[PDB]
Amino acid sequence: RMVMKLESDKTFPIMLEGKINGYACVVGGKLFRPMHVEGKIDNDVLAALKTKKASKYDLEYADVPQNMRADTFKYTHEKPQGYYSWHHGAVQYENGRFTVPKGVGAKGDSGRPILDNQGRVVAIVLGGVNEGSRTALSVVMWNEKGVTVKYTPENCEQW
Amino acid sequence: RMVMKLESDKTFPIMLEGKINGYACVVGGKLFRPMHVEGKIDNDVLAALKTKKASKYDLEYADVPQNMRADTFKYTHEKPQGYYSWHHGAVQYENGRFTVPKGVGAKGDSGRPILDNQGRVVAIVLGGVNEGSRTALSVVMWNEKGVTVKYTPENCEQW
Amino acid sequence: YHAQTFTAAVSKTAWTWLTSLLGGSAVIIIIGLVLATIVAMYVLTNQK
Repeated sequence: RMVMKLESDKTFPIMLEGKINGYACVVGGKLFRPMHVEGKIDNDVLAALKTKKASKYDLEYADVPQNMRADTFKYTHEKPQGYYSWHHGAVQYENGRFTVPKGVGAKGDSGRPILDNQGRVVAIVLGGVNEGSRTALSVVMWNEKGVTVKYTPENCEQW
Repeated sequence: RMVMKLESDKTFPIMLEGKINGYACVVGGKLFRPMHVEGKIDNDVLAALKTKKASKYDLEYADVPQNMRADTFKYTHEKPQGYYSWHHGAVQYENGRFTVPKGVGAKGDSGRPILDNQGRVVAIVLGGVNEGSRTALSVVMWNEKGVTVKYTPENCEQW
Repeated sequence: YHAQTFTAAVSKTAWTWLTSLLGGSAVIIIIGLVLATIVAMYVLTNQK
């Protein structure tokens, strides 16, 4: 069940001195890479792309080539309450916030697209923090009008 | 199998160089053929029929004689999401765009009509651009007001 | 006993004809451009 959402080769790792510190994901014909993650994408064709920064929303976007547009994630403007699928495990949406079990998400777990129960991306998580006894994720989603609203919990911890 | 048996003889190839280079279709009482196809219609009565140029929409349209108005394709203004019948195979309408699997469609296939599962024409193609694993189509369809919106992807290869 | 200019003896009525013909030349062009822009916007709005 949960294993039917990890066969997505369209995600790409970021290499820094042979180590992993982040993931660059392609959605809707555009490649998104977290800004705070330093390194180079393993794929040469995507690495050669020149990206335009966006400091406020904390990610850089680039336009993928025509031949790569076919195999790409699909975004969703609706985020119904409740269950969601992620590579690390289940995630749960309550009151506009994504939450995960304890210890899920750490150094090198940013840029991960949070898939839906249908099998298409609804948002991209850039970091998570655990306040009190609950863990929340800083994540950028997409509104119905397409304004790319970002929700970030207070005192957010990177990655 | 299910997509190929939807065969209609209303389409007519255009003959020049003694080879097939495109198809012209009679829809709703009008004969449509693209710019890029040269030659005469196989049907002599339509071959001798005068055509009016519409270069910016890329289709010559001709008024069919009143006798032949009885047997013609039925135009459609609604485009529900999902797969549609075609001469070759299923064509997916997604995100307001018609797409076909890899390799399907090449030169000499321009002008063929995309129908629906009901059995009536919903659009007609003029060219196709290969986006990778899935190929997008340059196609013109019909709206509820009959404004004839034309969808032409970027740098589309002309069939 | 004086000095003349190139526009000295045009007189008001010749000014009227020259302005109406040249101004009317520009007015119809402006109308054409306005109509072209309006129909271009209308066509772009017709795109679904």
